[PDB]
Amino acid sequence: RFAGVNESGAEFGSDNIPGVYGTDYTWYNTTAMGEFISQGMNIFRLNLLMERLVPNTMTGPMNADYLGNLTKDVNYVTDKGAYAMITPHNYGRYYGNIINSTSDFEAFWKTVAGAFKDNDLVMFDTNNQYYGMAGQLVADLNQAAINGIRAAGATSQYVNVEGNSYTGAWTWTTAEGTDGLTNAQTMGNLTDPEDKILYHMHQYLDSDGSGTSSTCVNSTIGATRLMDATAWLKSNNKIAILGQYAGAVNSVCEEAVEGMLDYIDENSDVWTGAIWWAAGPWWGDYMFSVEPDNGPAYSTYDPIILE
Amino acid sequence: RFAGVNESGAEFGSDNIPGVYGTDYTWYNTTAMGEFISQGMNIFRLNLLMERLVPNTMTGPMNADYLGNLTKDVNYVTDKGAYAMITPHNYGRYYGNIINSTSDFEAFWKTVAGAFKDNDLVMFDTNNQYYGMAGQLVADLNQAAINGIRAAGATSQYVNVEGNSYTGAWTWTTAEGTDGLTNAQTMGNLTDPEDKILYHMHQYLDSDGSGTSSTCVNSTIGATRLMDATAWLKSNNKIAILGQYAGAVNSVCEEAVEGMLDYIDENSDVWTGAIWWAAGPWWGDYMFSVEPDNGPAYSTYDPIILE
Amino acid sequence: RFAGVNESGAEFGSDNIPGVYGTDYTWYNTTAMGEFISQGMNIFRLNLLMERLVPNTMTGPMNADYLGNLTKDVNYVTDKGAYAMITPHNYGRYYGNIINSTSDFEAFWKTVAGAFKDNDLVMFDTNNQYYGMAGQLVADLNQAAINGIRAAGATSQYVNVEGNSYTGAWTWTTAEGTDGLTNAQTMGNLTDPEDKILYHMHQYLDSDGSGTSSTCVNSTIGATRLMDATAWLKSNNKIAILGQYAGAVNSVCEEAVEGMLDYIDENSDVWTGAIWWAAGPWWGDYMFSVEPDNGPAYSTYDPIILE
Amino acid sequence: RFAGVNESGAEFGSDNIPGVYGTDYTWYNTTAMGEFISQGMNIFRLNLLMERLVPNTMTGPMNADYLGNLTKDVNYVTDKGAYAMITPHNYGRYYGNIINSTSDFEAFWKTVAGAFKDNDLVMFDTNNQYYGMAGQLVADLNQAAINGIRAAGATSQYVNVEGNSYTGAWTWTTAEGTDGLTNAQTMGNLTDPEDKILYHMHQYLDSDGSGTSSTCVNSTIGATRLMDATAWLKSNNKIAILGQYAGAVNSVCEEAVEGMLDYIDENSDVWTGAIWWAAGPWWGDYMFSVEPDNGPAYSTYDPIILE
Ligand SMILES: OC[C@H]1O[C@@H](O[C@H]2[C@H](O)[C@@H](O)[C@H](O[C@H]3[C@H](O)[C@@H](O)[C@H](O[C@H]4[C@H](O)[C@@H](O)[C@H](O)O[C@@H]4CO)O[C@@H]3CO)O[C@@H]2CO)[C@H](O)[C@@H](O)[C@@H]1O
Ligand SMILES: OC[C@H]1O[C@@H](O[C@H]2[C@H](O)[C@@H](O)[C@H](O[C@H]3[C@H](O)[C@@H](O)[C@H](O[C@H]4[C@H](O)[C@@H](O)[C@H](O)O[C@@H]4CO)O[C@@H]3CO)O[C@@H]2CO)[C@H](O)[C@@H](O)[C@@H]1O
Ligand SMILES: OC[C@H]1O[C@@H](O[C@H]2[C@H](O)[C@@H](O)[C@H](O[C@H]3[C@H](O)[C@@H](O)[C@H](O[C@H]4[C@H](O)[C@@H](O)[C@H](O)O[C@@H]4CO)O[C@@H]3CO)O[C@@H]2CO)[C@H](O)[C@@H](O)[C@@H]1O
Ligand SMILES: OC[C@H]1O[C@@H](O[C@H]2[C@H](O)[C@@H](O)[C@H](O[C@H]3[C@H](O)[C@@H](O)[C@H](O[C@H]4[C@H](O)[C@@H](O)[C@H](O)O[C@@H]4CO)O[C@@H]3CO)O[C@@H]2CO)[C@H](O)[C@@H](O)[C@@H]1O
Ligand SMILES: OC[C@H]1O[C@@H](O[C@H]2[C@H](O)[C@@H](O)[C@H](O[C@H]3[C@H](O)[C@@H](O)[C@H](O[C@H]4[C@H](O)[C@@H](O)[C@H](O)O[C@@H]4CO)O[C@@H]3CO)O[C@@H]2CO)[C@H](O)[C@@H](O)[C@@H]1O
Ligand SMILES: OC[C@H]1O[C@@H](O[C@H]2[C@H](O)[C@@H](O)[C@H](O[C@H]3[C@H](O)[C@@H](O)[C@H](O[C@H]4[C@H](O)[C@@H](O)[C@H](O)O[C@@H]4CO)O[C@@H]3CO)O[C@@H]2CO)[C@H](O)[C@@H](O)[C@@H]1O
Ligand SMILES: *[C@@H]1O[C@H](CO)[C@@H](O)[C@H](O)[C@H]1NC(C)=O
Ligand SMILES: *[C@@H]1O[C@H](CO)[C@@H](O)[C@H](O)[C@H]1NC(C)=O
Ligand SMILES: *[C@@H]1O[C@H](CO)[C@@H](O)[C@H](O)[C@H]1NC(C)=O
Ligand SMILES: *[C@@H]1O[C@H](CO)[C@@H](O)[C@H](O)[C@H]1NC(C)=O
Ligand SMILES: *[C@@H]1O[C@H](CO)[C@@H](O)[C@H](O)[C@H]1NC(C)=O
Ligand SMILES: *[C@@H]1O[C@H](CO)[C@@H](O)[C@H](O)[C@H]1NC(C)=O
Ligand SMILES: *[C@@H]1O[C@H](CO)[C@@H](O)[C@H](O)[C@H]1NC(C)=O
Ligand SMILES: *[C@@H]1O[C@H](CO)[C@@H](O)[C@H](O)[C@H]1NC(C)=O
Ligand SMILES: *[C@@H]1O[C@H](CO)[C@@H](O)[C@H](O)[C@H]1NC(C)=O
Ligand SMILES: *[C@@H]1O[C@H](CO)[C@@H](O)[C@H](O)[C@H]1NC(C)=O
Ligand SMILES: *[C@@H]1O[C@H](CO)[C@@H](O)[C@H](O)[C@H]1NC(C)=O
Ligand SMILES: *[C@@H]1O[C@H](CO)[C@@H](O)[C@H](O)[C@H]1NC(C)=O
Ligand SMILES: *[C@@H]1O[C@H](CO)[C@@H](O)[C@H](O)[C@H]1NC(C)=O
Ligand SMILES: *[C@@H]1O[C@H](CO)[C@@H](O)[C@H](O)[C@H]1NC(C)=O
Ligand SMILES: *[C@@H]1O[C@H](CO)[C@@H](O)[C@H](O)[C@H]1NC(C)=O
Ligand SMILES: *[C@@H]1O[C@H](CO)[C@@H](O)[C@H](O)[C@H]1NC(C)=O
Ligand SMILES: *[C@@H]1O[C@H](CO)[C@@H](O)[C@H](O)[C@H]1NC(C)=O
Repeated sequence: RFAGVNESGAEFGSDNIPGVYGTDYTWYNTTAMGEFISQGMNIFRLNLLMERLVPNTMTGPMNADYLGNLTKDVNYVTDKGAYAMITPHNYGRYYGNIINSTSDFEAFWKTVAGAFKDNDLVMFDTNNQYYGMAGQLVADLNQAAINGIRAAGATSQYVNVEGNSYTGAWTWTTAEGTDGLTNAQTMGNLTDPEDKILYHMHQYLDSDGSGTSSTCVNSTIGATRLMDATAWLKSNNKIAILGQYAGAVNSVCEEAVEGMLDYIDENSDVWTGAIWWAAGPWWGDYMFSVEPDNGPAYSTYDPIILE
Repeated sequence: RFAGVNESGAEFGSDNIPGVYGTDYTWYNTTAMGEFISQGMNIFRLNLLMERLVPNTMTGPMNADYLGNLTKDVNYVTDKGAYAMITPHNYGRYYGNIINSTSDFEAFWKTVAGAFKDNDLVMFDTNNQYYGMAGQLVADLNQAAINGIRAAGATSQYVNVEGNSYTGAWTWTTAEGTDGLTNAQTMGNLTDPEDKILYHMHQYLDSDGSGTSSTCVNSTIGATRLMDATAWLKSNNKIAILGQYAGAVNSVCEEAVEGMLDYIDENSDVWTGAIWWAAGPWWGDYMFSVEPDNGPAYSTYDPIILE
Repeated sequence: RFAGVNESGAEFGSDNIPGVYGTDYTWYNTTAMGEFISQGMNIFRLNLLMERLVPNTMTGPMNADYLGNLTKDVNYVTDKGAYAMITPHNYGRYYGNIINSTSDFEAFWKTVAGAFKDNDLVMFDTNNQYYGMAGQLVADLNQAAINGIRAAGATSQYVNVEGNSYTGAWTWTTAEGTDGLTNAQTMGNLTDPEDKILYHMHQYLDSDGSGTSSTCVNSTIGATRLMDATAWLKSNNKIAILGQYAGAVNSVCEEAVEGMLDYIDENSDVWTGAIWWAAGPWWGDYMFSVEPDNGPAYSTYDPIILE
Repeated sequence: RFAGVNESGAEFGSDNIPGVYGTDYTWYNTTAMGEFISQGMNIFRLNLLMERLVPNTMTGPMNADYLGNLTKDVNYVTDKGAYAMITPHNYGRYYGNIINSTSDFEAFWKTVAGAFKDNDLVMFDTNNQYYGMAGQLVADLNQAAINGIRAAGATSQYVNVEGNSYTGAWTWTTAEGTDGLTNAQTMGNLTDPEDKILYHMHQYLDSDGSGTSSTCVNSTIGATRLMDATAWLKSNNKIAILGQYAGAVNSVCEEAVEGMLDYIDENSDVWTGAIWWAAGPWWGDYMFSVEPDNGPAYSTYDPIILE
């Protein structure tokens, strides 16, 4: 049901907060996004920075200029019938410190979700790639995000919940948090009064699953890396989405990507779709970029994403 | 919609204030302007000096002789259906000092607009090429100019707003004022009770975009230099006009001018036209002069402007 | 709302079709209308002949020279913000024959309106002073004209609809067509998808209301002749304009004219204004000419029109 | 050389004849006129209505109360050495109807001039601003007034004679009466056995010379608008006074008024002075009121009148 791209740029220059628009970060190219929608993609994951959207304190007001831009780009996507996922690209951290106030995190999500409560083509993504924290805390932070989003009256939207350890699909049942707990051990019991939780997992294809290398391990590394997570999803009657994945321009990465997408299809009772990492107007010759006018990966993987 | 020429001559000799009409400065050749109007040009940017139009203090009265000459040239253009844009050619400075009193600047513009409030073919250009100031001040000055012009009851006219750093298109998003701010971040904020703001940018084709050299960088320098500004104008839902541009009599410059005007036409949702620099009766063999009886550039670029 | 003058002269020499410009007919003195607009008049009823605008057959093309002059005068007026009413001074006849083809009449008006569809200060005036026909036919012709005007895409302009029997206000409810039917019986049912129908009546002040004698019956003859139509307009929720009226230069006429305009003022809920008959450059010493440079009625009635 | 103001107020509320003193009209503030006199002004044009001084028929007796008040104000002015102009503010009409009986007009003026025959500081002003009449009849009425004034034995007073078309100076040789004759063609053969005829013209400075707009055409409009009349006065060996003129309180009007007053000085061989319109006690905020305590024009133009 979901096939699309990440939009990355509004979280750029994370070293400069708030940073300057047009120098440190940018918002997304709606012309490109419209082309993607015309070709048939129906989801765009819009990445942003917590500290730019709500400066200083998570319980604070929203910056008007940053929120309007977020809203402009969101409306463009949803006005044309595609889903817009709102993703604070913060790794579970605020101003560089692990978010450990669930009360504060809930307040932040009530604030944000309030701004989009009536848009049923919006999705909320609680935080991009929690890492290096207690497994229990990561679960509690997802739950606090759900609480805040629903408390704001946003009841039609799916909430993407992300695991610890960069929410990696291949390590769902193995990677351990600072408390010794895995994602499989802590993420299952999340509850939602609207029962629209989407488990949100990421999967890269190089040795360490980081996406640093342009070398994919082998032609089947993708599908085989989703198997453990797939079993867990079925076992616990959950559904999921692959929020980030990519491979470089070579024949082994291409096959591995095609195979992993084929697998999501054969297991589409638990997998709902996949979102490429990534699009955006400031990527230059980034090896994973599918931005249309200059993304080096566009010509190869645009057709594959369309299936 | 708009295609025409600058008229420059009444701002000449700006080291002599008030100077002597006929010796330091002159007004414009209406016979040549009528010829241009017959060929089909429909805008004339009439340059002048703030200090000659309102001497001593910019809250003061208008010099009758200078204002009378200005009105005569304006009425000649507008009686024949072409636009006449009134351009204080002052770089954001009055008697050589940066204009830092937005109150005073609003009063100047209420004074001037008052003299043309019922001519709906008049354009108001807040000031030619602000440079070397704060970006916020330049924006605030443009705003104070809009406020003054409307307060005078001049409600039908477009107000041309010019940015800092010589309002260059190619640097709209990168060049910084004395406060590190760029035109992009500061100039969007402007509002107009009559929603008739026209962003007014200039584009030269030599290496430093100063128009000093007869050599244009290459055959595609114009179009490629309008791209950044064009993105900004679409993203921010604004419209603009290229108020100054030129190239010299050689094949590379000529091809460069053609390419940038073709680009303007392709992107005519945001670009409304372009005004050549320049015409006028005292240019002699100035490389960029398209004055009909005299201008080395007339035979080459007059046809190109007409399209 | 509307206060102005007829312009008469392009329909002169009705006995010579096509006739010769400058011999049989003329167009209007823009300098004269410019003065009227300075004074505050905001409507000019521009009279012409259908046969000179659309020669030979009502379905045909327009005559370019006659159309060119009409658009010149129209544009001069509307460019200064006044309304220009376009009026075929044809009495319901075409080449002297009563117009029976509602199909051709609609085609004629679609052609004419097309040339002015985007000028939202034009008004269309279906035909001057129908007379000697069936009441129902006059209504049908007015409806056909409305249909054609709207079908040409002229949706912003008022359509002035004129009744039978010289569209006299004083006989609106009494004078019968050749079918025994009055204007009040037949003109109520006119429809317009833009809801911009302006009922267009005329009122002279001599015994037989023909406006051919300089004697006005008495000092209140004007307002009293309007009361029957005023009641019909209120009872039928229509609005109207007095497209022609005149008194001669004498005290009883002057008083009678003021009293009627005063009446129109007090009944402005249904009377939108009044248009004097007439201005124009070829009237000489016509009893009713308010042409400034030589109209005998100017000094008396110019101030009265302005209120 | 005469320099002073109009007194206007006893002619107010001209729609109520006789009207009620203190409700419809008033007489003048002698204390304010004494002030004007001590500053050096030496002429006061006292406006009234024929019908309130001589009711019912022009051959009738005077109204004691209205005459008594006129006599009070006249005597206050002349007892301090200043001239008092007696001016019926009637536009050549009696009870609203144009005066056709030169016999009655002469009788009216004989009656009025008798009440003042020995006061050699009074002037008589045959009627204010004839308009819309035959030029020959306006001349005949001025002669009849002269004839009646002298027949009364009032042989020392100047008789101010006013032309047709609002006795406008700028139209003296161009505006035609209903008989096709101008003031220049008809006003030149008036005779006086005492040879004290003063030609009495009016000049406002707005576009249509109506004196009803606060905008003056330009800084020289007053002087240029008097030159046709000056050449006529010089060539026909007549002398004149400008019995009404005014500008609003704005820089253009101020210069126009000043320049016209210098023109009169430079042409004092034919122009004897100028009377401002206007002073008086019920003007309130009238744009031309030079009434001391109340008049918005007093501060600016009081000094200008005094020279
Ligand atoms: O491009 C015109 C614009 O550029 C501005 O400078 C840009 C640099 O051109 C650009 O290289 C840089 O982009 C960085 C970005 O800052 C990082 O935040 C981002 O980090 C990526 C990371 O590299 C990926 O591996 C990971 O997967 O994702 C994160 C993002 O979530 O990497 C990119 C690309 O290397 O950003 C600069 C601005 O911050 C100029 O300043 C401006 O003037 C120009 O107009
Ligand atoms: O996914 C995109 C995300 O990646 C981040 O990079 C992460 C990888 O996501 C993550 O998988 C990787 O995990 C490493 C881990 O750090 C090592 O400690 C562990 O080492 C294993 C070893 O492989 C075993 O052989 C040995 O027996 O045990 C040790 C552990 O005891 O290996 C895993 C992967 O195999 O770490 C990466 C970062 O270091 C990026 O940083 C981020 O930017 C991307 O968005
Ligand atoms: O022409 C007869 C007239 O000449 C007067 O002297 C003239 C010079 O002849 C004329 O060259 C000179 O023109 C200068 C002008 O002073 C500068 O202000 C102007 O600056 C230009 C600049 O050169 C351009 O590169 C830039 O794009 O624009 C600015 C203007 O905005 O440059 C011109 C040409 O170099 O002006 C003199 C008067 O000021 C005589 O005095 C007189 O007697 C003669 O009748
Ligand atoms: O446009 C008509 C107007 O031009 C004026 O001439 C201006 C140019 O318009 C302006 O673009 C140019 O700007 C220079 C700037 O001063 C330099 O500091 C800068 O140098 C860059 C360098 O290129 C980079 O490599 C490095 O990073 O440092 C700096 C960036 O910080 O380069 C630009 C060149 O584009 O300056 C000209 C002179 O002021 C005319 O003066 C005026 O008369 C014309 O009307
Ligand atoms: O002779 C000079 C000039 O005249 C042109 O024709 C003029 C007529 O001179 C002028 O009287 C006439 O004014 C008409 C107007 O056209 C009608 O719209 C209006 O209709 C009358 C109708 O004529 C009467 O018979 C009838 O009873 O009623 C209506 C009004 O209720 O009446 C006015 C006058 O009252 O306009 C003509 C031009 O349109 C000649 O064409 C030209 O050649 C001559 O040089
Ligand atoms: O003040 C107390 C008094 O007021 C009476 O009401 C007065 C109004 O106060 C007064 O403003 C109004 O004045 C009119 C006057 O009626 C008109 O006749 C006169 O016409 C002017 C015209 O405005 C000029 O444009 C033209 O040039 O000249 C003529 C004059 O010749 O205009 C003035 C102002 O518009 O008159 C009212 C009375 O008639 C009260 O009724 C009374 O009770 C109060 O005590
Ligand atoms: C925006 O996307 C369109 C469509 O791919 C592309 O043509 C255009 O160049 C992009 N704009 C920028 C500024 O990158
Ligand atoms: C986007 O951000 C810029 C800079 O902060 C701001 O000026 C602009 O108004 C924003 N856009 C919207 C739609 O708010
Ligand atoms: C969370 O971080 C706080 C700092 O805000 C610190 O006291 C401690 O590490 C944690 N406290 C709680 C209550 O979780
Ligand atoms: C691909 O690599 C993974 C991880 O090393 C391994 O489990 C899998 O068997 C490999 N597949 C093939 C076909 O070599
Ligand atoms: C004015 O322009 C005309 C037409 O281009 C030209 O012939 C004439 O020489 C010019 N006059 C001057 C003084 O430059
Ligand atoms: C233009 O200025 C000159 C120099 O003072 C002056 O003589 C001339 O009158 C002015 N022209 C107009 C139309 O005012
Ligand atoms: C404007 O500039 C002058 C110096 O150039 C400075 O003294 C003054 O305080 C400034 N005004 C403001 C409001 O900053
Ligand atoms: C921005 O614009 C608003 C309204 O146009 C104005 O009140 C404000 O002072 C401006 N300032 C900045 C920094 O944008
Ligand atoms: C022209 O020069 C500019 C600046 O050096 C460059 O960006 C552009 O690519 C050049 N165009 C061509 C066709 O080489
Ligand atoms: C045109 O109108 C002007 C303004 O009233 C007038 O002065 C002029 O005489 C008219 N021209 C003709 C040819 O009637
Ligand atoms: C007006 O009509 C005359 C006669 O045909 C023609 O010469 C002239 O070009 C016309 N004017 C316009 C503006 O079409
Ligand atoms: C129009 O009216 C009737 C149709 O009912 C017909 O007899 C008459 O001849 C027609 N006349 C013209 C001029 O069309
Ligand atoms: C004016 O004349 C009309 C028609 O004869 C008449 O109905 C009306 O009563 C007259 N008015 C007066 C006041 O006699
Ligand atoms: C009469 O004039 C005097 C002197 O200007 C002034 O003080 C007083 O208010 C005036 N009275 C009236 C009723 O206008
Ligand atoms: C002025 O008129 C009033 C009202 O009729 C009257 O009472 C008063 O006596 C008159 N004044 C003089 C001096 O006659
Ligand atoms: C006299 O007044 C009558 C109105 O009763 C008018 O018709 C006439 O024109 C006037 N005088 C002359 C000489 O015509
Ligand atoms: C002032 O206006 C008059 C009338 O339009 C005109 O004749 C005269 O030339 C104008 N004066 C100036 C200096 O423009």
